[PDB]
Formats: sequence, C-alpha cells, structure tokens
Amino acid sequence: SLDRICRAIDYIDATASHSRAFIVEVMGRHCGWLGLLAGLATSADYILI
Amino acid sequence: VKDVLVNRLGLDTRVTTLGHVQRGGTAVAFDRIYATLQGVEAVNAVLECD
Amino acid sequence: HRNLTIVGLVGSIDNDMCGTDSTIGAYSSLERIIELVDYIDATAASHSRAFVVEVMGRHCGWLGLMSGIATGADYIFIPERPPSESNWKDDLKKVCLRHREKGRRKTTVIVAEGAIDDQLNPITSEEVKDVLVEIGLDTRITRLGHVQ
Repeated sequence: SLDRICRAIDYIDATASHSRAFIVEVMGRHCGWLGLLAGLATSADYILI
Repeated sequence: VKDVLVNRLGLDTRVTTLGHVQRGGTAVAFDRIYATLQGVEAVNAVLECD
Repeated sequence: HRNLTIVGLVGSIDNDMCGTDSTIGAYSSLERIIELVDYIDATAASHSRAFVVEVMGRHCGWLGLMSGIATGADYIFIPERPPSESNWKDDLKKVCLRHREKGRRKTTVIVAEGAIDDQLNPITSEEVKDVLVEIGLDTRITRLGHVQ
C-alpha cells in the first residue's frame, strides 16, 4: 500500500513551476503510518495524520 | 485542505486520490516473503497449540 | 529580423490539437491512467464493487475513450458525445447492471476532466459514485491528478 502511494508521489514530483500545490489523498482510516512513511519516503511538506 | 491552499496561499491545487489502487496489485517482495513465512508459522502455532 | 521563423510542436497530454493523429505526451499520460486502473483490476473480484476513475484532459475525450478501450470500462464520460441531463443516471445504471448480469464483478466508469451532460452541466466523479452506490455497489473514486 505504502508502495502504491509513493509510486503516485514519485510521478507527481517527476515534472516542473510556481503557484502549484499537490494533495495526495491516502487510504487508511485508523492509523497514520501510511501518511507518515509516504511523507518521509517522498519528503512531503505537510502531512495530516 | 484544497481551499486553504487555493485561498490562503495563491496555489493552483490538484488532488490525486489513490482509492482501490492502494489495495490492488501484486504484493511487494517484503509482503510476499513475510506473508509466506507468517502462513508457515500460523500452521505450526495452530499445531503446537495446547 | 523582419520575417519571423516560427515552428510549433504539440506538447499536450489532451490530444486536442487538429491535424495531428497524436500529440507529444498523450500516449504517456494514457499509460499513467492504465498503470493505475491496472492496480484496481489486479485484485480478486468481490460481489458488489464499483470503481470510478477521474482522468485528466480538459478539451478532448481522447484519453477518456482510449482508457475505456484499454481498460474495458463499462461507461465513459466524454465532452464530444455527452449524455442527456434527464436520464444519464438511468442509462449508467442500465449499462452497468447489464454487464453485472453477464458476469462482470469489476464495474469501472471513466470520467474525463471536461465531462458534461448535453445541457453543458459538468459531471463530477462524485455524482457518478452516488449513481452506482444507489445500485447497491461499494464505489471508490480514483483521481489521477498530476500523476498523468
């Protein structure tokens, strides 16, 4: 699951540009492990876990 | 979250939602190796049980 | 520098530009959609499940169409041939349940960025999800976004 998330973030990072923000809506109802680890692996700016 | 980025900051925000993508596909090497060994252990545990 | 020498290359995921059979980026973008829908499809089928894929491409239904063929989608939403505002929901239901009757357990709908009804009203993937949910299917939206 963590791999699927990072595969998407990697594709998002693989581009150019000012005034751009990107939201990755992650599946995982009870824990924040996926959010935290994806955030760590892809050096995300802000995580909502 | 989108409105904060679009209205409080001047950012054009594009949302990406994985959905079922996050449950589909083949298991990664770690999941295959570990799920397999766990299956083996689950059997032994069940047999060794008293 | 009296006579401008200007040449144009079509760098577009859309595939909207006229005169060219395909634009630079179109097939690659299509591959990204396929990449994702392939994961959705790569699970052992469940009894009452549905999936909605919100695909990008603002001005042309090419990505929506090609994804439809490439993934064996039940229904697709394209700006070139939009459904009636009056009965698109009822036609969606018909098509899906017809396939479900024939054995299909992996109901997939593809919604283009520019998806509309014949009265120019946009069709959100959330709108589509709600239709399939009232048919008794556990529906899941997948928005490709900037991945494409």
